Amino acid sequence: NLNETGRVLAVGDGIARVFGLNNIQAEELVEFSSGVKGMALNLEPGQVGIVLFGSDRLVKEGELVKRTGNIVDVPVGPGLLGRVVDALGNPIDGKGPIDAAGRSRAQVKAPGILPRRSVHEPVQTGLKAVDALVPIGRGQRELIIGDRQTGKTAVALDTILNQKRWNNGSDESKKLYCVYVAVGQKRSTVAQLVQTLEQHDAMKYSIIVAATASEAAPLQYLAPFTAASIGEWFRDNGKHALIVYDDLSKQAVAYRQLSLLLRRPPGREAYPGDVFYLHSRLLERAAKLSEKEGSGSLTALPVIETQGGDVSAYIPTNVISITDGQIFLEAELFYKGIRPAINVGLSVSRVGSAAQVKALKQVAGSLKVRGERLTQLLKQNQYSPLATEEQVPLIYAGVNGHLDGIELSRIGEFESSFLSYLKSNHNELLTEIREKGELSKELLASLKSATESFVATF
Amino acid sequence: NLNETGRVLAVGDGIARVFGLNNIQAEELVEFSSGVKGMALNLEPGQVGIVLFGSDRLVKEGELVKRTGNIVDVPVGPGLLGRVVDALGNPIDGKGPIDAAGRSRAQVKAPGILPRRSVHEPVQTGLKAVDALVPIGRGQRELIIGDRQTGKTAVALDTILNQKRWNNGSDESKKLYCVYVAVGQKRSTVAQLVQTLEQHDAMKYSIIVAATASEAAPLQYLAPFTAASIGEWFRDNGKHALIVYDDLSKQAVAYRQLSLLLRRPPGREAYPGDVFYLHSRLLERAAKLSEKEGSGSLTALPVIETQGGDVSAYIPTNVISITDGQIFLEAELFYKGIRPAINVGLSVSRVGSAAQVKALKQVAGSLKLFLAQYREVAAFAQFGSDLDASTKQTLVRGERLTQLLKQNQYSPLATEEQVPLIYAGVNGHLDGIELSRIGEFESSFLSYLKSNHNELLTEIREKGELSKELLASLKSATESFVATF
Amino acid sequence: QGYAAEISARRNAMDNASKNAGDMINRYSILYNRTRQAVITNELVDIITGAS
Amino acid sequence: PITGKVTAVIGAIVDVHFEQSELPAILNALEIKTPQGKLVLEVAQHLGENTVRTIAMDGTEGLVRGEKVLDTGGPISVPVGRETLGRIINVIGEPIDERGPIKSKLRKPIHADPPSFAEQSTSAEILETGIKVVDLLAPYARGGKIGLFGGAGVGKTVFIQELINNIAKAHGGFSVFTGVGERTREGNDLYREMKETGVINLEGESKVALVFGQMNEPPGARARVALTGLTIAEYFRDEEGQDVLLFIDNIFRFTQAGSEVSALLGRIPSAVGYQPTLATDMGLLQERITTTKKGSVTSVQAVYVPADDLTDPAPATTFAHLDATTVLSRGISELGIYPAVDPLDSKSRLLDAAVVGQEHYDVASKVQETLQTYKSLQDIIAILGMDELSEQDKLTVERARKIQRFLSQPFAVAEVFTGIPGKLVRLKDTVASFKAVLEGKYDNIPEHAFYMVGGIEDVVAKAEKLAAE
Ligand SMILES: Nc1ncnc2c1ncn2[C@@H]1O[C@H](COP(=O)(O)OP(=O)(O)OP(=O)(O)O)[C@@H](O)[C@H]1O
Ligand SMILES: Nc1ncnc2c1ncn2[C@@H]1O[C@H](COP(=O)(O)OP(=O)(O)OP(=O)(O)O)[C@@H](O)[C@H]1O
Ligand SMILES: [Mg+2]
Ligand SMILES: [Mg+2]
Repeated sequence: NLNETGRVLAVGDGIARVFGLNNIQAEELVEFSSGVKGMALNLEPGQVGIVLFGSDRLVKEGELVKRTGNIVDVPVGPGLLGRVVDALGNPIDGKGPIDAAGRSRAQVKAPGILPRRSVHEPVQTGLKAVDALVPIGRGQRELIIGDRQTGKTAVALDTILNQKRWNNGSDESKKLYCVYVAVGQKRSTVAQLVQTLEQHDAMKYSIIVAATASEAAPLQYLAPFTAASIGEWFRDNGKHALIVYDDLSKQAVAYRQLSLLLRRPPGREAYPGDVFYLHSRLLERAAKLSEKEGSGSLTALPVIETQGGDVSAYIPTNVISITDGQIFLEAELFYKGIRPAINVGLSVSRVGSAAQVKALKQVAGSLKVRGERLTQLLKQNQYSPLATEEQVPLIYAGVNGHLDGIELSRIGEFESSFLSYLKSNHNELLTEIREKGELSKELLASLKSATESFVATF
Repeated sequence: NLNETGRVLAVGDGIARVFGLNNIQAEELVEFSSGVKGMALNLEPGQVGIVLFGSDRLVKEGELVKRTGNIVDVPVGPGLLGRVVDALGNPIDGKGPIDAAGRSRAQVKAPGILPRRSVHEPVQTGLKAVDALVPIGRGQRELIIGDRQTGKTAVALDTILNQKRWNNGSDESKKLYCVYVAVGQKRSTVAQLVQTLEQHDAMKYSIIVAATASEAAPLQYLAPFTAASIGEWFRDNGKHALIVYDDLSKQAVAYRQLSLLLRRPPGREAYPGDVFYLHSRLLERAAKLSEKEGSGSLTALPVIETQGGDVSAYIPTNVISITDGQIFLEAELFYKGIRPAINVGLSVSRVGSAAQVKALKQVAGSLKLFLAQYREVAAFAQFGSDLDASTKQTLVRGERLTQLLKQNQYSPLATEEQVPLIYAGVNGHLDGIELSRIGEFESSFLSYLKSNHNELLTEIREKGELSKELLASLKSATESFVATF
Repeated sequence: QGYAAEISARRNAMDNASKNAGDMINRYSILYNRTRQAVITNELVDIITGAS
Repeated sequence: PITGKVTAVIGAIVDVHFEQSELPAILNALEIKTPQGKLVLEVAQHLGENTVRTIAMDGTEGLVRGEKVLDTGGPISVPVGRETLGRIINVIGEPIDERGPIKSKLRKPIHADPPSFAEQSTSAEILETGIKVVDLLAPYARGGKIGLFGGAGVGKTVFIQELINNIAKAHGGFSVFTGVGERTREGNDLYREMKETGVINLEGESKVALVFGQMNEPPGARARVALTGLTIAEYFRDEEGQDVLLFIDNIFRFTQAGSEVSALLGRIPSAVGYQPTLATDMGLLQERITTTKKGSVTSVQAVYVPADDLTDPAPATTFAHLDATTVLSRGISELGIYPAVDPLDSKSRLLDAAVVGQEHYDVASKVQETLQTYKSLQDIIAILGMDELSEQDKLTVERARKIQRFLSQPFAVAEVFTGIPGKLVRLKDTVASFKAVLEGKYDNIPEHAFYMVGGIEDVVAKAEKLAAE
């Protein structure tokens, strides 16, 4: 029965040429006898071309291929929370099976113009510099771009860790579930990231999709689209999701591999012409929806590695064109001890103040010897996220001038000694700045009474 | 009979496609009816790709091709001494046939880890700039690199000419037989090179393997490997051989042509993928063997022509990575009258310092440092009196040293004549002599020691190392000369 | 005193100048390598498309 | 066994036809019973018409069309175990030391599948080497990748031999060396040096297994030697439960051999000229070097950098995996501080307060700051003289120079050349000693008492020996 079955004519370079499968759909998933899965990428008369989601050793000429009857799809639902899953949705943590709420295609279009809404509610990263100068909104695409060993992963991991104070609260609309797509990363780094999230309890609300460097290039290619289809469930059912891609440069490399092995002519930087389409249909899915759809949102934080610190490269420029901003982490600052190494100059969030908390826009007065202590204050330890009721005073004391009189090496100790005192004595103001979110001028004066006192007491 | 014979289907540029020849071996030599012969580099399911050692004009569609049953091989032995041979071992010097002591394939495996031995014997070039600062050991691979007309052929040829001090002796262990692989060179240049060799009587211990620019690309590809197979006879019979490839860049070009006409997929710089496996397979057949194998050796001096002196190029990078050192000849020093134009800063021997002659090592150890300091101060020199005395001394020494290391071509000097001069220099005895007269000094000094202190030269070369007492006698003779010079 | 001062200010000035030259070299050493990679890639794209 | 026939020979690529319609799987090993030793071919593609395209591990000269070929029924299998110790193996697993067969009872395939996500180590940890500079300022990761930089004169081979000895004494773990695409003369130098040092002992218990591909071998061989050494290391891991070092020299040659094989197989070259499969080919190797509940394989990799460009695709993909770097410099050797590790250009991701601890991190940071400031004033120190400094800067320089020569260490392997007794220095002792130096508790001891002593307890005795002198 050649209609639903086929036989391999050839196999090589991760691509398999199969006879039959007459009734096969384009982009359909197929199962070889060896259990290895494939995708029907190109259909020709009398032969079908199938990309292999696995090592080509598993396929031999003459072997039977069967239709699974379904486009490339991934399981979706809340049962995935706390799990690690491969690009195709098979569990790899060994904790057991996935209690899927349904299945959703990998390649699905982004929502159009009408369903969307303006991004107006913040993604609180816990990092002074981002929350204060380059805010990230729910529904935005914000690129973290940098060189190797520059803090890229730590920013997104802190954004994930900080949400626990809301994901625990009963208010369903403030919660932000997290997805982390490790493309090209070593299984060891991913296992350590998972243990870090678990020991900070951040795993209750995080999903990890891992297509490691030992994974065949098709799976690295596919993982982001399935991670997006997982976030799109929270989006489409009224819930808020955040997706970190670490990193798209290696997805691009994998797509270059898959293409060049299919004899697809190389373009610039040997990349195929459709790399822009590889990323655009991935990142456009990050959208903030209207109350007609249910007010969901998917926030995309793609990561890019820049060779030699050059942002003029092809893939970086493409993702800068797609995205709504960039956080450029510069190695010169990292070595100098400025961590996180936010280049506030090249960094920009083109939605900007709309998402920022009213408190911080009121306080900061567009922060973009005094400036040196301000920089020292923006420095932040890893895995040490701060709340907005804590960030507001820190920016307050530096913008209004209080900190200029304190020794430079001692600023890091003011931060610790001030917020403790403000907590030990003045929690009322913190509660107001937290609950109301916008400072009344009388609370502006209360904060002045607090700072002009503590600076003197330090 | 389509096993032993075949028919040509197509003839392109230096390439032919043949039906039949089922039983043919890869890399086998075949003869066309017209007498032209070629080698079967591509075996396909129903045709054979044969590269021709001659003009396409001699092959036509429908022509019969007959196999020899012989993989491409070259004659070997001592009968080749004094001959000029093509890449396949046919004599072109016009003299009679070669009394080969056997035959050996071109592509043959280099000797492995176990049978080799540390390079411990000197290849005396007779060029002061080399024996003293970048020494070559018997078993080494040493790249002569530099732009056109910078002295490469001259370095190699002076090394060849010098060995007549030994190849006429009876000690078979010190002789060094020589092979010159002229690849892509003009035929007239090879003719006058042969003449230069015959004038100095060097030919009787030299072999010239010539694949000139007008000869087909396959022969330029093959010639280095057949010269290697010739030297390997000496290596394997307990004898010592030196092979000078002039030059391998043109071999890489020949291989590129050969492969692109065969339509093999190219890589960087239009070169095929495995050019590294061409030059390594050629070079690291050079080796010094263990006693279990007769303790022979084969020494390789490959030449690479670098355009604009850039070593970033693909083939130069590969050869620099394959070899045990490099001798860098710079045009900037050549047209300033320095000859040989050896850049002491970029040149390096990672092996030969163990092989160097002790008499020379003792005296020249500090020449590296003095020259490295001169190479810095040279920029400040033109200013004048403003310079400190601790730098004026450097500027005084390094000038005499650079004028010492230069020498005229076809004049290679014995170690017994080299060590006294490096001694006079490093010990600053030449400082009292005008820089314009150093050549008069050297030529005079040799005559004095030879005429009034011969016992010391005799001892230097009989022992190879300077006793406590010989250094003193050399100081005495050097000073007594410089004073009365 | 003016002669001494101008010599000292001609020794510090050229120091700053040489260090700025070093920084410019360290930038052009990245620009060069990028152009090298681009040139090789494109020469080989041309060769491959000719060979296809 | 299942028999086939050759149909094409194009360089290192050979096509074999299998009429029986029982074809060999990809990456399987076919072998042809040629004179002068049998030749192994590795299946790279299935082209159709029962034809398989393969890459040859040895020169294809002399092959006729119609030559018989046998399927070995699996990938290239190599011997494993104690028997491989003190022996030289080629990619296809044969002895090239000419001391006879490797009579191992087991043979394992080199194309193993790396451990699952569920089997990785959940947290990083340090492989204490016994070398002060590494263990303090750039510690090596257990199961990690370590890149060793530097050429001649910088003592690379002695560093490797000392790592082998220290691991074999402290951790009981054997070692494997793979020479990937390097010079044959240097491998013979390494073999004789190892025989003299004592890491190879033909009449006793050897510590290191040698796998030697080299430039003379076709690109298809160079592309696979590393997997053979990796399989020996993995066998020492999973069966014997050891922590096993895997030296690779050089990795760029693995990448280059992959590019050559890709070019020959017809694949379209990518960026500056490497194979499109670069990242995945590097990963399949590197991600097998990892820690598991049975043990750990830790890799020390020589990393050549083309055109000094740390951004050439090969360096970039290699560095993406490396967990540590160790730079051996001619400049530090000119100062006489063997083993010449630059304490400032070397780095490690595992030098974080979470992994090593604050007791360690504070000492390491303070030491690097001391040396960085000393270097930052290492010119005016000569112009104005050490007396013209501030007294605090003067004290920092006195600490810096003392530390700089305290990072020196005598190696037990080099005893047969240097004549000095060699020592281990444990991690506790190193950290405590450098803390004691940072606190100034041994300021009053002259600099030379820190040169090649070991720990501070020996700085004491050497100060007493100078006092006697
Ligand atoms: N905000 C921070 N403050 C201080 N140190 C940090 C901070 N963020 C990260 N680090 C440290 O710097 C290192 C940076 O690693 P990071 O998480 O940035 O990897 P990456 O840059 O995302 O990925 P790769 O390094 O592979 O390109 C880590 O070892 C971490 O301990
Ligand atoms: N040591 C020397 N002293 C004087 N002249 C020299 C010396 N060495 C080389 N020359 C001269 O420089 C020229 C060098 O040609 P040579 O035989 O070295 O070929 P080459 O430098 O390899 O040039 P090409 O690349 O064209 O072969 C000759 O004219 C020769 O006379
Ligand atoms: Mg990262
Ligand atoms: Mg010449």
